[PDB]
Amino acid sequence: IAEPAMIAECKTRTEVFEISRRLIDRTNANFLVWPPCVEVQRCSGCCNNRNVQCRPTQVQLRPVQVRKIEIVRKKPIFKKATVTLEDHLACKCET
Amino acid sequence: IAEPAMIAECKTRTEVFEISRRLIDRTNANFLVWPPCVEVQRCSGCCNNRNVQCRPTQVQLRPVQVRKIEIVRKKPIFKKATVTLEDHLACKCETV
Amino acid sequence: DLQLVESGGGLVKPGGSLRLSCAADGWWFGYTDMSWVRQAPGKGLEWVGSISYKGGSTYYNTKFIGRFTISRDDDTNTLYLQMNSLRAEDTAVYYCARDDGYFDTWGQGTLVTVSSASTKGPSVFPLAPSSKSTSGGTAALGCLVKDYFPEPVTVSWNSGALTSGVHTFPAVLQSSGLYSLSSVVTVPSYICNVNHKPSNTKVDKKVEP
Amino acid sequence: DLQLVESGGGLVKPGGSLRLSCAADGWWFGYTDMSWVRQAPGKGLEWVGSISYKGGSTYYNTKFIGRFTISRDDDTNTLYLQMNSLRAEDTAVYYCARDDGYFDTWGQGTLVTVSSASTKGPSVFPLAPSSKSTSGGTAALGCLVKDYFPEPVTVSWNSGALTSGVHTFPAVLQSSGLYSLSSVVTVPSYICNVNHKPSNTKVDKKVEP
Amino acid sequence: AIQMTQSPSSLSASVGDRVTITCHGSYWLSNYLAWYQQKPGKAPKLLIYDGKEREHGVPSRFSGSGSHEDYTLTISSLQPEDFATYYCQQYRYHPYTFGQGTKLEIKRTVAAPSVFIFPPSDEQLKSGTASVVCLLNNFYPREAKVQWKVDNALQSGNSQESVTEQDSKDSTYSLSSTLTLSKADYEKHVYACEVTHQGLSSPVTKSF
Amino acid sequence: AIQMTQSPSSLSASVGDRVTITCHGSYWLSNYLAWYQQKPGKAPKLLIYDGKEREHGVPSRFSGSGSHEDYTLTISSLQPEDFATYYCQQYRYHPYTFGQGTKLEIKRTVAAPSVFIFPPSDEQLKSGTASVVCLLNNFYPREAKVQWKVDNALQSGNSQESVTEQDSKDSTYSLSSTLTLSKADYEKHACEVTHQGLSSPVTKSFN
Repeated sequence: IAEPAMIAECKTRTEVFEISRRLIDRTNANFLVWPPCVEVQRCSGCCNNRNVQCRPTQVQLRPVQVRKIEIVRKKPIFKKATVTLEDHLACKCET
Repeated sequence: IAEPAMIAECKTRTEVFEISRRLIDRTNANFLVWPPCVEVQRCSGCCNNRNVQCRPTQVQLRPVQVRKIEIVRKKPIFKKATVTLEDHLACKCETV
Repeated sequence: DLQLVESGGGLVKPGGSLRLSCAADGWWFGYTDMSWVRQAPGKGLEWVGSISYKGGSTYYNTKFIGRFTISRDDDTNTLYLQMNSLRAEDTAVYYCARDDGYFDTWGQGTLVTVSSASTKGPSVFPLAPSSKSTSGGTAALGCLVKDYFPEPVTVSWNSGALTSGVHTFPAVLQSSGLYSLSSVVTVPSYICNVNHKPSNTKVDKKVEP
Repeated sequence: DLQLVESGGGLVKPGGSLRLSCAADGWWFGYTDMSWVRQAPGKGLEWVGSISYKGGSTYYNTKFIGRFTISRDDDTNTLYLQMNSLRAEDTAVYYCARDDGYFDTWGQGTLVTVSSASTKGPSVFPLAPSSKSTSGGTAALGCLVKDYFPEPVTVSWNSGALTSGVHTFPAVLQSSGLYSLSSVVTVPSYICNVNHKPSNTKVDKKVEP
Repeated sequence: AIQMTQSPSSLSASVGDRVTITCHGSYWLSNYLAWYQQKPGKAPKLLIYDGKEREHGVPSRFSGSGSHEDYTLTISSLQPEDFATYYCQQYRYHPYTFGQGTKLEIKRTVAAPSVFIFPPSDEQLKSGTASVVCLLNNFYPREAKVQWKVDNALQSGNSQESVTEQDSKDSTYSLSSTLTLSKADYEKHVYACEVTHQGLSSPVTKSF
Repeated sequence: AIQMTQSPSSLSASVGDRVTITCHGSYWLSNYLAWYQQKPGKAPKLLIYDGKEREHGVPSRFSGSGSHEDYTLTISSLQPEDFATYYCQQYRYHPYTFGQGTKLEIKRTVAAPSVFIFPPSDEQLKSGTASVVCLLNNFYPREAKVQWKVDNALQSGNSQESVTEQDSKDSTYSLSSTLTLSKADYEKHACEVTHQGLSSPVTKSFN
């Protein structure tokens, strides 16, 4: 027997972001990345008022080091690479 | 700048599920739902070993009551409606 | 279920005027008729009035047609009740409610006290255990909330960490024109949290043999 | 950075045999050559051997060609070192490392002790403050970790809630054939956490005056 | 308006009984009626609507019926937590109109109170008033008589009693009575409270 | 193999100094060399690789150079937290080969120890043994002489000392010395420190 639904409020929530090919190299997508994905903070959730989307008031940029593993034809190469993560830190319902 | 990247582990994480039209009524979906979305638990995250996807070991079904607001070509109608939520409670890295 | 929370009530001199607001979680508010219902202390429920879906129409109980205006803000999901030329008759808890014929959603209500008497916060005294109270394996202790006006006064024990063993008596109106209330708790042989919104009094009184 | 954790070490009778494993977070392990490097107590670093990307090839330091086999599990992301006909020469910390010419990622290492002597856990005695330790506006206390074998023994204070004021001395090998170590802390005028993996001893010893 | 006439105004009913409350309208209503339960202090909870429809989460025992002018709430197997005040509401025509209400008490075996007495706080006698409190704990039925006595003197007038609503499981009442005195008068004189109740062979007293 | 010859074997250097460590190979290496720093107890940390490339997160002051046979680590402005042992590693040909290492001590103003003494635990004398401990706290340089005699003359042989590695900021040493006795011997009947930072030998004792 059912119970009463609670709205997902507009706040920052831990999400999983996958680190794609295009973020380091479009021209040659014949390589890999470690780790393959990282945690981030994003705004998500619904708004109580009509015609207000949940959106971020404050975004933090956070650069992070990963490894690019190029299959250089037959042989692995390990390069370091930095990627910049966009973290949301606060949310507001806005028009 | 930089600092060292941490893998998103395979575990259950709070996500926001939107409650769609098709879930209560496809026939000319001319109506609304309150609340419009609910929190759920899902598996997400990457696996350390090669060729292991992150997947749920234990899923819990959770029915929840909402309201369906039909624009009856003029006037609002408030019906109660139940939807069933699929919550993940544990994850494991499992083979392809 | 759906939330509603009334505010705007308190103490008001006779002949005075007052606005009540009732706020609703959620945009559902914009899609429903909304009623107000009142109820005097120790008396029956009395419909005050309603307002239609889009604002299209307003409806009132005759006893009230002159004095009250129902107004609605579809953005804030707030319902409003404007009250003028108030008298002792109007001392009541006023409810917000979701009108669909049959009122399936209620606020908790807001107490309007119509009176030309001074607001005053309570003094909190301890009712301490002894021979008298320790009686049997269990003992009785409490606090006396004295000489306040108007109602209401909420009481908690150890901030809600002690819930079940409580007995909060309705306040009695003293000959003075002020209220006095007792809250007591049973424990095996200890701070009451007193909140008196109208006077912005909040007291945390330890009770000690 | 990338993680690596060696295990498989401990105490081993001469002539004996032993397998070390070194585990790596992450599938990156499958895409790199991997080396082992050793280093005897109070001596220099010595390459042990390496293994190629796909398992294609193995490579060894001559001193070792007869005795050691490097093996690799690309599923578990584990590197393995098989060691036979061990002697005192082999008493060392053994490192796992990521071979790309230049070893940018290291395990912490695993201590192999080659000896035909009895494992034994420590007795923990207090070095208590008084007069001579209260010295300045500052006092000296500690614990004595005595008569253990083999190395190593880790020490924490109040489970890591006291970190900075610590001084953990290297153990001295007694005439007995057992190790004795002192850890001391400075505090203004208190439990050491002793962990001795090889004997599955863990002690929490309070020190007081 | 249409006049709603609920009956009866009040009643006691033992745990388990079947109970019927009736609502009668001045005109024909066509099931534009609903039933509310309302605990002491709290908002009304909707039980039945459209005459006979139960609301989600309303126990099976609550039952709506009626047609035309005459309508009925039936509680089938009365539970101690059903003590409340019940209302009907017409909504066939504006204005909405309710009944005058039915105050339901649960009725049970006699139980005599436990009696405790509280001296005034010294911290309160600093303010120069003295308030003495007598506590009767968990009794039934409601009717009791507290009488204050300082030395031999029945104190007449300066006592005030308040009484809890019925317990949700235990269906007992609890009562507090407060004698107020000047600090002076208090310091003049033993203090006692003498309880008279059907569940007592003869009047119990508590004093210091 | 190719033999790596690091120099010098060991050295002291004052805070701020420029320091050079040199590594020489038996054959021409072509920058297939790297430099490691390694603190006491811990794994090696890679500093320079490919002869001259700094690793991400390695301070600016560490500098790689060399060609052919002869290679150099240069620490430009020596910091107290640079105390370590440094190694070079060839990787032009298998087998990989390292240098014998350079143990770097930070050198600083003389500082004399604070001396404390510990009786044996009664709880330890319950077992067969009495162990007495003398503590010298935060001194420089390393060289000190502890000598035992407790309600007694000179105990020769039954003492053992251990010495911390240098402090990461303060660059001092700390030392513990343990005289061991039978419970009996203990019940039958001081530690005397000699150090350049002392006018004359300090003693600490209980009786």
